[PDB]
Amino acid sequence: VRGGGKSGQIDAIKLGIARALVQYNPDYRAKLKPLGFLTRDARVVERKKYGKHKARRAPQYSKR
Amino acid sequence: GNKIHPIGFRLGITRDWESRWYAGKKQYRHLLLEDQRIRGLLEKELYSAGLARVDIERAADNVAVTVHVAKPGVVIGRGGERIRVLREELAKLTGKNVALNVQEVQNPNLSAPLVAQRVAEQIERRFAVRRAIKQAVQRVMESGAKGAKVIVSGRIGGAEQARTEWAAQGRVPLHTLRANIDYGFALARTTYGVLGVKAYIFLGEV
Amino acid sequence: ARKALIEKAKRTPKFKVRAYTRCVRCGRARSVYRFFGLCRICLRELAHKGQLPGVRKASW
Amino acid sequence: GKGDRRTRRGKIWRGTYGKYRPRK
Amino acid sequence: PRSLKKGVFVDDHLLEKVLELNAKGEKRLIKTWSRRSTIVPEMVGHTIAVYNGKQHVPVYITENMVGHKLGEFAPTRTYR
Amino acid sequence: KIRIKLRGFDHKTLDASAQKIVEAARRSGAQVSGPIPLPTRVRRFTVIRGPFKHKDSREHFELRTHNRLVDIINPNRKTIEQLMTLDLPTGVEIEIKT
RNA sequence: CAGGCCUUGACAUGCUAGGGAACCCGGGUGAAAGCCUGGGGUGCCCCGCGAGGGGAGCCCUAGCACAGGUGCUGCAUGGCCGUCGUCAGCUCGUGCCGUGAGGUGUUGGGUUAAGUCCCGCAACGAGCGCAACCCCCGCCGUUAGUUGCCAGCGGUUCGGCCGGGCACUCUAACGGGACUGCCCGCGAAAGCGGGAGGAAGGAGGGGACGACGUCUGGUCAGCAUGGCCCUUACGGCCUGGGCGACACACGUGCUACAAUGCCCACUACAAAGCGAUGCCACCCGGCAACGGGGAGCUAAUCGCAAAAAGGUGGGCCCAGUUCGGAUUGGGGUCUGCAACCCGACCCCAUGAAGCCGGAAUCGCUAGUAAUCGCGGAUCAGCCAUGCCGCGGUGAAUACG
Ligand SMILES: [K+]
Ligand SMILES: [K+]
Ligand SMILES: [K+]
Ligand SMILES: [Mg+2]
Ligand SMILES: [Mg+2]
Ligand SMILES: [Mg+2]
Ligand SMILES: [Mg+2]
Ligand SMILES: [Mg+2]
Ligand SMILES: [Mg+2]
Ligand SMILES: [Mg+2]
Ligand SMILES: [Mg+2]
Ligand SMILES: [Mg+2]
Ligand SMILES: [Mg+2]
Ligand SMILES: [Mg+2]
Ligand SMILES: [Mg+2]
Ligand SMILES: [Mg+2]
Ligand SMILES: [Mg+2]
Ligand SMILES: [Mg+2]
Ligand SMILES: [Mg+2]
Ligand SMILES: [Mg+2]
Ligand SMILES: [Mg+2]
Ligand SMILES: [Mg+2]
Ligand SMILES: [Mg+2]
Ligand SMILES: [Mg+2]
Ligand SMILES: [Mg+2]
Ligand SMILES: [Mg+2]
Ligand SMILES: [Mg+2]
Ligand SMILES: [Mg+2]
Ligand SMILES: [Mg+2]
Ligand SMILES: [Mg+2]
Ligand SMILES: [Mg+2]
Ligand SMILES: [Mg+2]
Ligand SMILES: [Mg+2]
Ligand SMILES: [Mg+2]
Ligand SMILES: [Mg+2]
Ligand SMILES: [Mg+2]
Ligand SMILES: [Mg+2]
Ligand SMILES: [Mg+2]
Ligand SMILES: [Zn+2]
Repeated sequence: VRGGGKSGQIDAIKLGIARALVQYNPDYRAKLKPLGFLTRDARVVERKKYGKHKARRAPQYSKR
Repeated sequence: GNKIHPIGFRLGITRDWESRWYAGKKQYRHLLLEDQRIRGLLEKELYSAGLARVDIERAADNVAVTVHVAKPGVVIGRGGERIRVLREELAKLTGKNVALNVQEVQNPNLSAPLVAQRVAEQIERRFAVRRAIKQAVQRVMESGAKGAKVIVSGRIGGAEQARTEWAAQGRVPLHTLRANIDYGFALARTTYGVLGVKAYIFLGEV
Repeated sequence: ARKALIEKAKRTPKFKVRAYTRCVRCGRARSVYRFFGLCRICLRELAHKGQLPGVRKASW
Repeated sequence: GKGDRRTRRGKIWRGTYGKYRPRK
Repeated sequence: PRSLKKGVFVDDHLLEKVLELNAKGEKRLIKTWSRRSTIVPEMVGHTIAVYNGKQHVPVYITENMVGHKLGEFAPTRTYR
Repeated sequence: KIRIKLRGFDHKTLDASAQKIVEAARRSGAQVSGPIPLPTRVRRFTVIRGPFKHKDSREHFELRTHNRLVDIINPNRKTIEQLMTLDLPTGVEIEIKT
């Protein structure tokens, strides 16, 4: 395992295990899907935009 | 005050750079000040020729400098009397044994910079703005084209209060990348200040 | 950006800690990049034109 | 805290090294 | 927590103008603009007129005020 | 052992041009070490969009320097014929190391 | 700003004249600019045997044409930007209706993030906007192995170090994929609500994109520019000072007030970037900043570089405290011509307010908020806690 952080890896491990476990026996997909271990979590650090302190978090405006 | 440059917005796509060449962090700036100075003289000189674009390529001390013009005549000169002066005048500024082509513009009425210059001139000639605009669009819209548009800045007819006249035809979908809209700006000095002409010519599609 | 100050080119500072980039295109002396010798403004302009090889509109 | 020159964090935050935060 | 290093800076404008006054006994006053210069012993017992940026302020240099710099005695700003 | 790195701004030219050197050897040299990618070094420029003030606008520009390897093991003497002066790119640079 | 100085200029194009070519090294006074001055030096053309004569380039003086103004006017202006607002809207052509301004289209019913689409309709169609073509992220493939690994197997100096393999990871080019396509229910359609299969499901996330126009919005100090105005100065040089002032008031922030916490040990997991006269491994001196010496990099190959929060162990036991690190003495290191005004960074000593903040008020709906650290531009250095990016950990709630 490489890249990221230990909790990200923990989920990566979660994929391989279920992905290999399927190649081994394809009849295993039918039980893994219901709990979707076969899905790749697409949630990823959203980019930082300009004008914003950090993507969404906007600066604070005073007595407008 | 919005809207990005149509060219800058379409560089990676329908529209290529006017300078192709790799450099390192040590020469890039130099091969720019110069590369720019090339456009500096050529612009002041080959004016009457009506120079649309001024591509420039480079290599190990090599230079392309392909100059695109409507009337290549004024460029070259008597047999070749001028394209020699302005090449020796060129290589004088930059000792790089520089080439120097002279491409010809097929129908200058599809060359936004030209169309702009045209309208710009007419304005310094105390002409009627609205007309030129309507004409310009026509000339361009007639020489084929799937759309066209022209925008003269303000202070129209020396009128105290600046305005903005434009008018256009066909399509000019500035938001679509897969378009190809030659854009061309031309200034217009006067007795009562500057004016800014802008030109758009929607040529192709995919 | 009074010509008298675009003398910067001197390179005859008498003390090198007096040198100072200064945009080659607009004389700008306040937001001049190194890699271009151009200020933040001039850079935006020519970049749009496409007179800066490679320099494209960044997005991601 | 991130503002105490003489702490591990003090150095890190201020991005420096010294007695309280040696270079490995 | 002041500092500088090894080489104590002083402008030779007045240095080779302060000691030059010693090889003749003494003198009276010295018009200077260099407040950048560190006060050293060969000045003790002198009077250096430093510049504010407007006028020259007389400064009878003394024993203790050695390690300091001329500027420290020529107050720049004016307040209430 | 012919190492030739290919660095440029255009990933199309520096790519086609790169596959020019690949065939100009596949007719007179080792199967070559094929065309190797090599991470791109992106340079970003961020500027306030308009002149004077408005510090919250800004536009982003990048200069992508792409790279390549090629590398022809087996210093074939017959390859330098096809790989001498048979180029075409315009914005590409080439480093040769044996 | 004060003071010392230049005034055809620091920079363009030219000009008629006394004169010496060019440009190299000097010395006086000087704070520096300046100013006075000393030699070195006679090249290039057409004449002349030669002394020398007239011209070219250059520079020098005196007088010109003129330079120069970040001097005024952003309501004379260009350009670029901000704003309502990524709001879903603004229009045209022809027809039709009105004496006319104008109306119809664009209204209406369903629907959508949307003037999105459907169905209606005296309207039929179009532009500019929406969307879509471009970039990034999520799955797989193909091409490619000086970056990947016993996946395997062979030697261990146990270091993917060797051998040699590309399969993996990855790198980066090019393609595959999602279409309400399939199933059920509703509908007249468009399109809803569910199910399957899938990495991904109904714009899958996040970007670049911001219509006709509105603020006589912003910028003459980026630049460009019309018109006024100054020209021994509102132009120019320099040294020094000021932009850093401090009875006060406000905005944006940083660090906190602590035990879910703070220290010290020891250990593990990232991404993006940057690196010639620059990253600087390693070793040695020093508590240290830093200094010496010195390998490697021309950079998936070397370096910045420790990620930090986390984990394991130990200390502190609720105190203004082992919380907090302001302020103030010291002694130093660096950069730099030079750190008084007015630089960071070490080290010793100081150890201030602060026990979570009135009235008010800000942000954010998911890898978001919150929290942790990393890089870069500019840059000698730096006053960055700024800004633009990066990746760890990772919530709460939305009746309406
Ligand atoms: K904290
Ligand atoms: K206005
Ligand atoms: K206090
Ligand atoms: Mg984050
Ligand atoms: Mg456009
Ligand atoms: Mg100017
Ligand atoms: Mg500086
Ligand atoms: Mg600068
Ligand atoms: Mg503490
Ligand atoms: Mg010194
Ligand atoms: Mg003779
Ligand atoms: Mg205005
Ligand atoms: Mg304006
Ligand atoms: Mg104003
Ligand atoms: Mg009509
Ligand atoms: Mg009526
Ligand atoms: Mg009628
Ligand atoms: Mg109508
Ligand atoms: Mg209606
Ligand atoms: Mg529409
Ligand atoms: Mg794959
Ligand atoms: Mg259906
Ligand atoms: Mg769009
Ligand atoms: Mg106004
Ligand atoms: Mg206003
Ligand atoms: Mg305005
Ligand atoms: Mg200020
Ligand atoms: Mg905070
Ligand atoms: Mg707590
Ligand atoms: Mg050491
Ligand atoms: Mg030591
Ligand atoms: Mg200082
Ligand atoms: Mg307490
Ligand atoms: Mg929202
Ligand atoms: Mg930082
Ligand atoms: Mg810096
Ligand atoms: Mg400070
Ligand atoms: Mg910082
Ligand atoms: Zn500039």
